[PDB]
Amino acid sequence: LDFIDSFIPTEGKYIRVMDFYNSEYPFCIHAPSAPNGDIMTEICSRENNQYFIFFPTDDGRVIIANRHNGSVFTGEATSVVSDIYTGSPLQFFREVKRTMATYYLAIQNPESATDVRALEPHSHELPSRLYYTNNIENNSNILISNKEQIYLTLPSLPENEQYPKTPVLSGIDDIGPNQSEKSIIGSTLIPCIMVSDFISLGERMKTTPYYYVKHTQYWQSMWSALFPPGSKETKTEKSGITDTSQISMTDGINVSIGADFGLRFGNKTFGIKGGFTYDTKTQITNTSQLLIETTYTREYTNTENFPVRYTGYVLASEFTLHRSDGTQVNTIPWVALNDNYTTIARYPHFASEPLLGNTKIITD
Amino acid sequence: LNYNLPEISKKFYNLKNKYSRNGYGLSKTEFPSSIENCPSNEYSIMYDNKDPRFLIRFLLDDGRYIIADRDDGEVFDEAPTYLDNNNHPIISRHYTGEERQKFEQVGSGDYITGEQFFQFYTQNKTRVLSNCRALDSRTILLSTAKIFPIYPPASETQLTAFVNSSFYAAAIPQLPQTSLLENIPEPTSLDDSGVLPKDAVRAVKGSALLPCIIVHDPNLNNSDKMKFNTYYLLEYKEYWHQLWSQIIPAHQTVKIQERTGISEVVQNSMIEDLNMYIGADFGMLFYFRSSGFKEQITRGLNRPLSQTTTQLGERVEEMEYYNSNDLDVRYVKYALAREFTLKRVNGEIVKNWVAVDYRLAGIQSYPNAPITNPLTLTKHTIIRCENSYDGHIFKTPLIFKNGEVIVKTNEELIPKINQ
Ligand code: NA
Repeated sequence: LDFIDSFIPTEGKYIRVMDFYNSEYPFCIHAPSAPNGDIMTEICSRENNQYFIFFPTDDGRVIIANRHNGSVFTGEATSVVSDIYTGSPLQFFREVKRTMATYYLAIQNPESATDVRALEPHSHELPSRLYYTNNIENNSNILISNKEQIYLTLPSLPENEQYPKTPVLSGIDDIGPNQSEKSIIGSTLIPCIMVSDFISLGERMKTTPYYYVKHTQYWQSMWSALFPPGSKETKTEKSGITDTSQISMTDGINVSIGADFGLRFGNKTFGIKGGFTYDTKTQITNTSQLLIETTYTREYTNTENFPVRYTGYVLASEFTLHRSDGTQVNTIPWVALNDNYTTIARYPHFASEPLLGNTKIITD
Repeated sequence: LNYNLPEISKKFYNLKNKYSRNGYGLSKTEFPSSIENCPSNEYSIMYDNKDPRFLIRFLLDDGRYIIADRDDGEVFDEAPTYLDNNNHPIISRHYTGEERQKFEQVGSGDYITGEQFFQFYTQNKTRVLSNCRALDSRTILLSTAKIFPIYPPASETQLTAFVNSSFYAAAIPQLPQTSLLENIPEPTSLDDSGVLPKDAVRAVKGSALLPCIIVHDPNLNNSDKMKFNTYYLLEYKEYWHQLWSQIIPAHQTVKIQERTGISEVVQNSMIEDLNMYIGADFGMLFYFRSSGFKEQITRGLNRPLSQTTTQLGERVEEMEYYNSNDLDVRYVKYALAREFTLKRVNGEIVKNWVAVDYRLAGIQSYPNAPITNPLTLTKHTIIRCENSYDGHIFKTPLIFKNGEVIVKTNEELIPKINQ
């Protein structure tokens, strides 16, 4: 076969078992079975408590979740504990490679980006908590090695398509399709700990540690009519996103849509907003105002001297949340209509574009 | 492909005041300020209804913007000096990447009726950019800590409201199509030395758009650079870089030196031109000038941020190989080369930087398989290397099957790893 893949294993996503390099006895880093508790070094036991997945974020830092219950590394006063992910600054760690095989885990004070400490045990012969230390240079007691490395099988992501094409009418009586053909703009991977689902966190970690969000666009029909020559007709058009839809997406993937059609990221997903927007070809909002649903009335005039069939389309963006098996999670549509991008399908095709009149907002 | 730049990062917009009745906005006028306690000079950002500025907003990783001018290539800067009522003047200045040159854009207003505007904030929204005193008079732009809530509406807020007007397009190069890496080139005879790096088939794996303010291109003035090369193209490519090519006699063991990595000279060159360089893990490292864009750049390049502070250097290793065949065999070894090319909008190549990745390598031969038996690595010694990020050698003997890519981290090493 004629192509060579240059992807190197360690630069991907995988499950790992961790132990300290200087440790002679077979101790492994061990997460508590309970959702909350102290991170400890225990005898290596091949249990899910000792299998961890590092979720990479925008700035290189990682979120360290265990394979048992999905709780993550949480930095406290003097030691590291296991707890539920909330997007707290104390749950972001940096993997610093001193050598090709050894590394240490660093956490920086949210109060000062200068105060950075590394994780270190107080014993190699006994079970120990993971304490902080400021002595980093030439200190090998903080060095961690990977006992095991199990590579994940990510779900197949769809190929990106170009922007959706405006529907073409077949005749005068053809109102056209209610929707055009859906085009996939992009898709992005999201850690299971940042989404809502009926599957437990522990089970997600084992079977679908990564979900993915799909971004598709298409033209949505608003109205269609046969315009008499010289006729002026008033049409109702909608734009934005419904309250139900906003709430569903916000609870679903911890993302909302701003009034500038940019994405608002909550505490959970704020750390991956750069990768999220890049993969989905979207933008981060610059306003604090949320997108809402608006109903317009626009006047359209057929300037032609013959009957012309017109159908108004508005550009729609839909987001869907999927599991690793491709199943869609959300049962409520996450759709936003943008009236800045509208197109008027017409028959006959050579007919001119309708003359836009006055626009009024419906206050129901 | 798509680098996913915002619309305002692709245009030099004329910034008008929202509430001005006489078409006042940000200007490059040479006339001084007409307001009493609003002194101007040569560095001042002016406000006038004539000689408009056309400004682009380069997007930083954290969402804030660099505001650069199309004509002189300088950027907006918040001066530390104090004016009346303890306000900072906004001045024109060469790009440095300091915090004083970063601005946060905040949109507000009636988005539904298209009556929205935007402001510029600094220092975690503790200061807002504002006209000095006037709405419809020639004055200066400044930073003030006097921020009013939008409700109830304050008149002073109108001095801060901006909208987008006319624009020029920023010069943006097209992104190349990605391609697949070929198989390791086979020799066709005993006299075939194989494929040299200058003739090797490149595969495009990534590309990034670099703002011209972080690129050092001494062949152009800052005006031409900003206007004709607003974004430079940095493409990432891969090819098979030959390490050596030699005929190995039957049943003989030969010493062969393998030189990989990257020289300090090349590292310094990339640092000087782009404030970027290669880490020992072959990930990207950045210095102050371009550090603000490192996340966007790496996502485009499809090369990761480095997780080490150790700089990649030259790697000289001595290997001993044994030919287990009853005949002389032409052997040639290639390693994975990671190539970065800086191009202008027109396509002209500015400079090339190559790192040779010893971790991915393979060997081909003539006569090929199944006529001949695979070459065997019997001894491995690191001769010269200025860092100990990777002081590991292969556990010998190791067989290099023709065409097979040996991944160093997937083999047994000395000292032992992953165990
Ligand atoms: Na006076």
